[PDB]
Amino acid sequence: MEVNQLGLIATALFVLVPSVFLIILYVQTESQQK
Amino acid sequence: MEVNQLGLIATALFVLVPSVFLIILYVQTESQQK
Amino acid sequence: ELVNVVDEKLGTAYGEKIDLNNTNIAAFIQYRGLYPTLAKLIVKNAPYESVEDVLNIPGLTERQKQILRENLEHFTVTEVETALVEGGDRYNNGLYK
Amino acid sequence: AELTPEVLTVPLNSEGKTITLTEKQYLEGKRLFQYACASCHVGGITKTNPSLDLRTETLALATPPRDNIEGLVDYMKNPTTYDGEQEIAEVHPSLRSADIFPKMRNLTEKDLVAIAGHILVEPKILGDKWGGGKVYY
Amino acid sequence: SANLWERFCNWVTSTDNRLYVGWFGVIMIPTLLAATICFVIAFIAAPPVDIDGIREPVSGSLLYGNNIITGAVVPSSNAIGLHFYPIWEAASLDEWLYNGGPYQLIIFHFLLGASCYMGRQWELSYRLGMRPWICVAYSAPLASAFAVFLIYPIGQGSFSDGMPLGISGTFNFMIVFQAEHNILMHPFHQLGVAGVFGGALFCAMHGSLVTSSLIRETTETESANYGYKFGQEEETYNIVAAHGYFGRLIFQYASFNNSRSLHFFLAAWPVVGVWFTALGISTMAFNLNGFNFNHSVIDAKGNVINTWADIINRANLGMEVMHERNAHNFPLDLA
Amino acid sequence: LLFFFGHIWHGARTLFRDVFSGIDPELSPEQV
Amino acid sequence: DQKLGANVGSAQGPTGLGKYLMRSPTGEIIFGGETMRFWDFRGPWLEPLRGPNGLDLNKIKNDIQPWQERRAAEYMTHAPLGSLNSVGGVATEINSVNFVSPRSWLATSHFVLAFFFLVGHLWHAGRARAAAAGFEKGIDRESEPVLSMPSLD
Amino acid sequence: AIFRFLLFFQGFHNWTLNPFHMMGVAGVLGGALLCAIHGATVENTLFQDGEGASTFRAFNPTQAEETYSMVTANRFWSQIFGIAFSNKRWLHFFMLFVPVTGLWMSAIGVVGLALNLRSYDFISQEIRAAEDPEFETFYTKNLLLNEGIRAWMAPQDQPHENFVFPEEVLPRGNAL
Amino acid sequence: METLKITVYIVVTFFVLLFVFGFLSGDPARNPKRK
Amino acid sequence: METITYVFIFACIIALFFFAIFFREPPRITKK
Amino acid sequence: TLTYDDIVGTGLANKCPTLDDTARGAYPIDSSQTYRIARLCLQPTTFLVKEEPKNKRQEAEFVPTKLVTRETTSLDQIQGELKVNSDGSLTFVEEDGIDFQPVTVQMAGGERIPLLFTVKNLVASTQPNVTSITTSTDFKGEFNVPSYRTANFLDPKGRGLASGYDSAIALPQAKEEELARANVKRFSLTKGQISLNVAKVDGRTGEIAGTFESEQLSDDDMGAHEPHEVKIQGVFYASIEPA
Amino acid sequence: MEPNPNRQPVELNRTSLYLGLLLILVLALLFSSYFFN
Amino acid sequence: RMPAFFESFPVILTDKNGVVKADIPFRRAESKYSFEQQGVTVSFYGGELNG
Ligand SMILES: CCCCCCCCCCCCCCCCCC(=O)OC[C@H](CO[C@@H]1O[C@H](CO[C@@H]2O[C@H](CO)[C@H](O)[C@H](O)[C@H]2O)[C@H](O)[C@H](O)[C@H]1O)OC(=O)CCCCCCCCCCCCCCCCC
Ligand code: CLA
Ligand SMILES: CC(C)=CCC/C(C)=C/CC/C(C)=C/CC/C(C)=C/CC/C(C)=C/CC/C(C)=C/CC/C(C)=C/CC/C(C)=C/CC/C(C)=C/CC1=CC(=O)C(C)=C(C)C1=O
Ligand SMILES: CCCCCCCCCCCCCCCC(=O)OC[C@H](COC1O[C@H](CS(=O)(=O)O)[C@@H](O)[C@H](O)[C@H]1O)OC(=O)CCCCCCCCCCCCCCC
Ligand SMILES: CC1=C(\C=C/C(C)=C/C=C/C(C)=C/C=C/C=C(C)/C=C/C=C(C)/C=C/C2=C(C)CCCC2(C)C)C(C)(C)CCC1
Ligand SMILES: CCCCCCCCCCCCO[C@@H]1O[C@H](CO)[C@@H](O[C@H]2O[C@H](CO)[C@@H](O)[C@H](O)[C@H]2O)[C@H](O)[C@H]1O
Ligand SMILES: CCNc1nc(NC(C)(C)C)nc(SC)n1
Ligand SMILES: [Ca+2]
Ligand SMILES: [Cl-]
Ligand SMILES: [Fe+2]
Repeated sequence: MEVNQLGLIATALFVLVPSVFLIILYVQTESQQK
Repeated sequence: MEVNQLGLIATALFVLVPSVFLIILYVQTESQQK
Repeated sequence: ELVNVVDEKLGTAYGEKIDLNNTNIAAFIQYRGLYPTLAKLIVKNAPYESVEDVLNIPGLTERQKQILRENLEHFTVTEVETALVEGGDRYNNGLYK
Repeated sequence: AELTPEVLTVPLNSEGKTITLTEKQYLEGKRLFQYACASCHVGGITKTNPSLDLRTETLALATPPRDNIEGLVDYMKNPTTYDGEQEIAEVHPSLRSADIFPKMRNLTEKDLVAIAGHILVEPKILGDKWGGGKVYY
Repeated sequence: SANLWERFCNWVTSTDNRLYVGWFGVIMIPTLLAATICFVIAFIAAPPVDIDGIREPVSGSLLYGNNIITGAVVPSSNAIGLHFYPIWEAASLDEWLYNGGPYQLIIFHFLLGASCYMGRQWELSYRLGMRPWICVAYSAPLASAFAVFLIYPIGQGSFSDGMPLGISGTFNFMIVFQAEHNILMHPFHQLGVAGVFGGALFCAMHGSLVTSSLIRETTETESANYGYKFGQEEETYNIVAAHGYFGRLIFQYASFNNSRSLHFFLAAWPVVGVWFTALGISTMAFNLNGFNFNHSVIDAKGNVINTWADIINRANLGMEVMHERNAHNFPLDLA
Repeated sequence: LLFFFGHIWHGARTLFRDVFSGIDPELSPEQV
Repeated sequence: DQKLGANVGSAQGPTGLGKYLMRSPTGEIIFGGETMRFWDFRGPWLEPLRGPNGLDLNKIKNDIQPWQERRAAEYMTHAPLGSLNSVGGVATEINSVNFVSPRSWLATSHFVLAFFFLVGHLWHAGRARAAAAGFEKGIDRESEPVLSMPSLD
Repeated sequence: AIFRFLLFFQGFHNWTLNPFHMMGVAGVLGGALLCAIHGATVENTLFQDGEGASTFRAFNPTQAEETYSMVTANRFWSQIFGIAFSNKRWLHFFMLFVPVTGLWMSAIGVVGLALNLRSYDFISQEIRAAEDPEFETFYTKNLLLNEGIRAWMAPQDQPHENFVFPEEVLPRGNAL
Repeated sequence: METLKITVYIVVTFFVLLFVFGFLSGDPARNPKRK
Repeated sequence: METITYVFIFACIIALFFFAIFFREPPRITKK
Repeated sequence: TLTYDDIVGTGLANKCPTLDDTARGAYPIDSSQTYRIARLCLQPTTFLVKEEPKNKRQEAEFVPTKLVTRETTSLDQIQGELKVNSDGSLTFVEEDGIDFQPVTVQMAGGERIPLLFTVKNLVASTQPNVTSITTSTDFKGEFNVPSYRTANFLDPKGRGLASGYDSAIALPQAKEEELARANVKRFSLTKGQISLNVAKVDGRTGEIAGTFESEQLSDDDMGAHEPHEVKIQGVFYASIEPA
Repeated sequence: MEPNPNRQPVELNRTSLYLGLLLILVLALLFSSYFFN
Repeated sequence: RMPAFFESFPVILTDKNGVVKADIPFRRAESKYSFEQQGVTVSFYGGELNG
């Protein structure tokens, strides 16, 4: 339709970036010995 | 100019996704005890 | 309407015969004894209102006038076209072999 | 597919009479044509004035007619403009100007005849190639 | 102070610097920063350049409609030829950017620095007690930049004929070159591709032979790489097993067993080949071009019998006849 | 065409599982 | 073309720059075309046409001498363009005129020699410096210099 | 007969502008670098195991110690280039990878040229060139070189097509 | 603009001097052994 | 929009360069 | 007197000669003796480009601009007869000479404005009754301004007027009405106004000097876009002789 | 250099990952409409 | 017709025997077959432009 061109990328990075953040931590936590 | 609308998001995810991959590993490696 | 004056010129006498008012000088090399001397005079001597006016170039020796008379059937004449005359394009239009 | 004496039969003078060259003259002309012409007439064109070529038809409409042994020969001795209304021996190699164009000093009437024969024989073999330029290479 | 200058010279020359700023470096570091900084700005924001001196600006920067692949830094004007065009030679920058001034500022500083970069590849080797010659391997790629950025222009009479600084701009340099010199048909270029093809070939040979004949010291589920520690005494692969395999692939005497002779060959080949390729461009810079076999084979009557050499000429004419549309006014292309 | 490479890779890795990880000792070569 | 009645001084070429004569960057009148890059050429045959401002439109207009016309023609048809197998002309030319300017031969041969010699220089100089200090045959297994230097890390 | 294959691909497929051909060359060109660079690094980083100048004989065909200072090499490049190897096992695997990957990519590009699915043009560029006659990039320039290659070659290069291109239809710049 | 020329010139002289007076400073000396 | 994307990636590669040269894993000898 | 070498590279070659502060005399006209101009010369000093008042017609003025090309601006070697007229006036009529030079200037925005600074077919005139040429003896007249680029010029996509492509061959199945203007090349031809007002005479040698002001249109680029109005101010030098 | 003694390890449990993601995703479901506007 | 190989192709017109009778010229300077000089015309049969 007649939507915003950047809407897609704004929504994509809005989800990816912080999700990628959490995930990087959780996995580095999860793999800490003992 | 008269470029492709998806070009931006195609380039963004093409860089982010795999970079985010490596990074998740490196950090989880890096934080392994010993 | 925008039209390519040159491609349009090719639908007139120019395009069928040597145009005394537009056609480039080298065109005269396709008929006996017109090239060097006469072609220069013809071109050098501005436009013509009718093919015969060529017979009137000042100085033309009686023999030259003879030759000209012979080849008139190969000439015509049309409005002077700038795109074809400007730039001295009638002495060298950038075409060689 | 060969250079038969049939192909080496070119017009001698204006009154139709012909002459027949021999495989020796031909080659010899071809060699002489390279020695004193190719420089500027390579492949039948004319580098210092692309408007006039050596195509037989071009030489036919020349003035006087230069499309026969007699013609070309005269030319190589006393060159003129396409209308013949002006002698150019001063800026074109010729016998009457060998002091200025040394390459033309050796050249003897025998040689001039060969060069001339070559010019009429080439287009007979090459055809369109001989006259035109890079378009035909 | 043991003496400032005495000290300075000890630092510069110090082999304890993360990056060895040498004596050659003192010239390198600045020239290279100028070349790089000017380029990056040019490539991104420079305006159109009248490369062919015919007032027909070719814009080659990102902000002016180009993308990474098309964009480039355009060569100085042809109106300028081989004349020196330093910024202080222009009434204004506007004038300097229009005649392609940035190009010279870049090529000159780069070529200058890239040479010192060679001078440095020697110096450090000296301060470290290692044999020289590495810098001599780097003389090949350098001798090329030189050939493509300076010799060719000197030879041809203008910097506007030097290779542009961009992807597509380079393909242009190539396609046209071929048309005016028929390089593919020149011995030196061929030696060039032998060296490059060969190099990549050998690079793969060595690489595989060695990697395939490594002594086992790793687990089944452990990177085979860990089987090596920085600062080892003995070798990490069986060069005798390597030679054993390769000698059987072809035949023994046609295989290396001397690691030193192997590695000399490994370096000698590409460097020698590229040296010739660089001499090719530096040679065709004076119009001594490739073999011209046009209309060689002709038949019994005199007809011209074409060879692939001729099909190549047509493709070349297409390039000749179409490059620089509006720049020619006469029959022969002598420039 | 890409899968061909996979075949050549996995196949090799099956017929040389033993020598995977590296090789070892002796010096036999020319002399059956 | 001037003989065909063309006014060289005011002739306008495709780009609007001047088919036969144009101006150099500092104002002097020079020949037009790609030849604008060689406006620094000076030569016996061409000088008598030069004025205090470069090519003089009056001399060009009626002082051109025949010996010059044929000199220009000679030199035009003997430019230093040719192939390895000695076929004078442009790479797309035809066989016939076997010629390659002595200036091309000399210039190339000597650039190659000049070059390789610069490699020769680097090579023999690199050897001399290692020879002097004395390591042009290898790093002393025992005293390996690098091993006595702090880790840049 | 192979050079025309090259010229053809430029002229018809505008192959040089293909992402895969580029990777191709980056690999072959980059592979011929590792080759040269590694070779020289070894020959000028050698230990002295002989008393001669011609150090070739000084080599132990029978392993034992590393014949060149891997430790010195590391420091050299680490100071002149900033980056430097330090794991011969990787340095050598890298050498297999670079040129083999390059050629693989150059192949895919061609597998695509089979269907003529080339990387011929940039649409945004063409559109601006149509509307605006003063826009000129080194790209547009090239495409014109292609037109000439195709027009002047096609005739004697594709005989079965009995091509006849009148002199007037042949694209050509001024004078040439 | 005539200034920039001056400055550039100065700047290049500095470095070029630093360069000559550098190798002049007994460079052969600087190296592992024999000096 | 495109210009920005091209410059960004470039700027990212230069950043990488920096970290790679100045923040590599110090290369340690023998012990490992 | 300076030979060629005495000027080469100085830029001096692009400067019309000058008369000294002395030479402020007057040259006589026999009116019964034909005269000609052995050498007219025009040197630009400024190029002003009238700005388009945007949609809001508010009256537009001329603005200075930077010369992006270099010192290649001057017109020299102009020549023709300076016929005396019945009413005692003088009209110069050019025949031949370096009567045009392609100039390119930039603007506030960064826009390059190319023009074909010329005076081709000049027809300058003076006041009626002009027995002797005194300081400030106005010359005014028109000239022709031919298309910037000539018939053979090809655009980046191969399209041309006298030659080149017929259309946007890069877009084989696109609608054409929109591309019309850029595929069909038109050759523009227009008139120009100039006025040479004397400042220094020198009846002795018959060589007058002064300043000029001319107006003309700039390149319309084979008629792809509108031409800009240009004003040009500079100085001139003429050599009058009986002949 | 001396191993800086002011550093501690960082942690994110599985539940936090989930609570985190639930928030990111839903905010995205809430704002995408206005981004596409 | 346009062979698949060609991105762009010239307009050339020939009769049954394959003789070039008309075309669209590049350099008009010496065109012998311009649609203008030949009075080329076009007629349609069946379809939108039929008749
Ligand atoms: C890592 C280590 C790497 C080491 C690499 C080492 C590389 C070494 C390269 C060494 C030498 C290159 C030498 C070039 C010699 C050129 C000789 C020549 O130009 O001679 C020119 C002559 C003449 O050619 C003739 O030219 C002739 C005519 O010219 C003319 O003559 C006519 C009358 O006779 C007319 O007058 C005419 O107008 C006039 O132009 C005719 O046209 C003939 O038909 C034509 O055949 O040469 C011929 O015939 C030539 C036929 C030549 C075949 C040439 C192959 C050349 C180079 C190959 C390199 C291969 C590398 C492979 C590497 C593989 C793995 C590494
Ligand atoms: C570190 C080395 C270095 C080098 C080698 C160069 C070299 C060059 N630069 Mg550059 N530059 C540098 C650093 C360097 N630069 C830096 C850090 C900057 C930022 C300010 C610039 C900014 C810059 C600009 C903006 C420009 C250049 C340009 C140039 C070129 C100018 C040509 C010229 O006329 O000058 C050469 C001058 C000489 C050869 C004369 C020096 C002679 C010396 C050797 C002796 C003088 C005698 C002395 C008085 C006696 C000694 C007495 C003793 C007791 C002490 C040249 C190739 C120009 C260019 O690229 O044009 C295309 C240009 O426009 N440079
Ligand atoms: C705003 C602006 C300016 C924007 C853009 C500017 C611009 C034009 C950028 C262009 C960049 C670009 C996009 C290029 C396109 C080409 C490209 C990158 C393709 C990538 C994809 C590709 C080729 C995939 C597969 C093919 C492949 C594997 C290529 C590999 C290439 C590669 C990195 C090769 C290595 C080259 C190299 C320098 C290795 C050095 C190794 C090492 C330091 C040697 C020193 C050394 C030697 C020894 O022997 C020893 C013992 C030791 C110890 C030691 O240390
Ligand atoms: C007209 C010119 C104007 C110039 C102005 C600047 C003057 C000089 C220097 C200071 C400015 C900041 C420099 C940053 C240094 C650094 O990172 O290295 C820091 C290291 C650490 O050592 C080191 O640092 C030591 C001290 S400490 O770690 O700071 O305590 C110090 O004692 C030792 O000598 C030193 O080597 O320094 C070096 O090894 C020398 C580096 C030389 C510089 C390289 C230039 C290369 C250019 C390449 C081109 C490509 C890149 C393009 C990028 C745009
Ligand atoms: C559109 C936009 C934007 C965007 C942007 C971005 C997104 C960016 C990014 C950026 C980035 C992300 C960056 C980065 C950077 C980096 C850098 C800059 C680095 C550097 C480094 C260095 C410098 C190093 C060193 C060295 C080397 C490596 C080599 C040798 C030499 C030396 C030593 C020098 C903004 C927001 C602004 C706003 C407006 C709009
Ligand atoms: C045609 C033009 C020719 C122009 C020639 C101009 C020459 C100008 C100066 C010559 C100077 C010789 O200058 C002298 O060199 C010696 C090295 O040999 C320097 O001595 C230097 O090297 C040693 C190492 O060897 C350092 O520890 C010391 O700190 C350093 O200064 C002197 O400090 C310097 O003053
Ligand atoms: C040590 C393995 N043998 C070996 N032999 C050879 N021989 C040629 C001729 C390919 C250089 N090459 C290699 S790889 C550089 N290895
Ligand atoms: Ca505007
Ligand atoms: Cl152009
Ligand atoms: Fe190796």
